[PDB]
Amino acid sequence: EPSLKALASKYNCDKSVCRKCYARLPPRATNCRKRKCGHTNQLRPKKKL
Amino acid sequence: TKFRISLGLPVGAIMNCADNSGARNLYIIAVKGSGSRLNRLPAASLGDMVMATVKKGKPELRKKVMPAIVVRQAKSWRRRDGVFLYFEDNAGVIANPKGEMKGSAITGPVGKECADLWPRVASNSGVVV
Amino acid sequence: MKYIQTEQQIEVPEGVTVSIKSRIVKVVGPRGTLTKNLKHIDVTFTKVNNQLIKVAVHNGGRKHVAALRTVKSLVDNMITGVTKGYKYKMRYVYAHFPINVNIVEKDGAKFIEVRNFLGDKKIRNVPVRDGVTIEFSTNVKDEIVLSGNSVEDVSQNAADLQQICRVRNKDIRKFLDGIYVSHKGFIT
RNA sequence: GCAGUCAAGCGUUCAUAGCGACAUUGCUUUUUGAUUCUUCGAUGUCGGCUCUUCCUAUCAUACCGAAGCAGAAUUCGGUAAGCGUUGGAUUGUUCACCCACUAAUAGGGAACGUGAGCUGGGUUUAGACCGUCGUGAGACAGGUUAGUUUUACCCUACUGAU
RNA sequence: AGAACUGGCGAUGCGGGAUGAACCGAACGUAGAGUUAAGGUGCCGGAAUACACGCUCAUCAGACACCACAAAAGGUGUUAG
Ligand SMILES: [Cl-]
Ligand SMILES: [Mg+2]
Ligand SMILES: [Mg+2]
Ligand SMILES: [Mg+2]
Ligand SMILES: [Mg+2]
Ligand SMILES: [Mg+2]
Ligand SMILES: [Mg+2]
Ligand SMILES: [Mg+2]
Ligand SMILES: [Mg+2]
Ligand SMILES: [Mg+2]
Ligand SMILES: [Mg+2]
Ligand SMILES: [Mg+2]
Ligand SMILES: [Mg+2]
Ligand SMILES: [Zn+2]
Repeated sequence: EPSLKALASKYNCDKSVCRKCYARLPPRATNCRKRKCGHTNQLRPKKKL
Repeated sequence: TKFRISLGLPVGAIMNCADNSGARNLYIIAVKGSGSRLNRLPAASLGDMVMATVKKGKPELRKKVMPAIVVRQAKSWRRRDGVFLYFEDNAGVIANPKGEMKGSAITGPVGKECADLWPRVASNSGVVV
Repeated sequence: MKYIQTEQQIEVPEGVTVSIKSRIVKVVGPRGTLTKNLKHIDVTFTKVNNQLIKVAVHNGGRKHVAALRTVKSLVDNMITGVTKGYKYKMRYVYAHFPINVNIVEKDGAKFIEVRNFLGDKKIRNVPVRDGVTIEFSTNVKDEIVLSGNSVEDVSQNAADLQQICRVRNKDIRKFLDGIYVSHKGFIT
């Protein structure tokens, strides 16, 4: 199901990961929303399967 | 599962060997599925799998650790039908960790609780209580 | 930097009536009525005519001014809710176990039930909030449609249905099973 | 002893899933030193046994994030000390090392908790033996064996009772 | 741990630093009145919940020398440049 698989992908796969606290973030974010890491700008994309 | 049976065989107890594997007695060193408490000795009852070493028997059976299953208990215990019963002595058989007997015959009666838990013990037993 | 004055404009269509007093906002439209309490922003509402309403902040900082635009958005959503409505569409996604979704009535509470999610024996029940109507669209396979006048009520109710179908103790990249929102729009 | 920053590299490709050189900033007082302030008209000294409470730098259990997470297993990280963290062989041992069970057998403090609570195996009086050293009396943080553990009725604390 | 110059404690109370041999102010017969020092004026507590321009919101804010601690490295938090 190419159409439905893409729909589920944007919620489970198309994400960004904070380098310091592993938080799940929107794909286009520039800073983490967590206070534990002090809103750091060190972010990476979530690894693909 | 097994309903609770009064424990009568703490670690260090020596019980007779009831099967024909060649061993004459079993020296209990541990009990499977036992809890933890300071200074409390692990103890076994009818139907429990234990770890034992053969003290008297064939030389190839001695000086190593093997699982065993208790089939008779000299300590009185109460069944849910209300009767208190006990056997003349303590006895066990050598088995693998999966529960299959090393020997192929059992001498003497076997408790009903042990027979239900272990199908292999039931097949090799003659009289159940 | 304590800006002297900032303003935003709210457009009122022909068929909508808005009554605001003491930061209590009520809108009346063809589809129904909505209300909202806004006694936490400290703004000023003024009426220009029957078709335009202005909301202002006097001597406000960066943080206070940012909330002025939020108030405009909330009132605008109320207005378009009672004249056009909101419609959220969700799709069932599964690999092996079909997902069975039905509407049940437990002691007059109007729940929605989810069955056979990843082969689970557990029964998942989600309450349906007041003002939200649920219908299973035809000629589309595995789709559920939520409609209402309040965008927050519809969006939160759909969010509860999505969160209740989260996979645990599995790689969620591989196990893409759940119910996800697929379209956000208007009833009309 | 524990935790950061930088990122040359490792990771088939790819600095930062997980690691990480050359450097550099800290924290801790459960290591050992440095010092000699308090006590020589004396604060009973190693370990174990017993018992309570506290700390979190979390071994297990609850809920989660991340992966070079298909599943199973495992690894890294977050909130968390609520609740548990054992039975034995050798050794006086703390330590250490094995056997076994277990969801797990995590690390520490409390005058290196706790001797008018015990015990006295060790160390550390007087007896005695050996080895090396010394002409000798004798010495040895070298080995060995035998060696008295006192008092609460007072105040407070605590447990119960008028 | 050991030297140099000066001022101190020891030999010294009094006001202040909550508390302290050494810091700050000031050194002392017995009393009255007035004015001050250092330090303070929401309440404990004698004395403006005084005036003026800004800054800061911390799910471990901050709060006054000696003094009873915090760093490198970071933040599209907010402010000015
Ligand atoms: Cl000599
Ligand atoms: Mg000195
Ligand atoms: Mg004395
Ligand atoms: Mg004494
Ligand atoms: Mg004493
Ligand atoms: Mg001690
Ligand atoms: Mg004593
Ligand atoms: Mg004592
Ligand atoms: Mg002795
Ligand atoms: Mg002697
Ligand atoms: Mg003198
Ligand atoms: Mg002070
Ligand atoms: Mg006053
Ligand atoms: Zn972060």
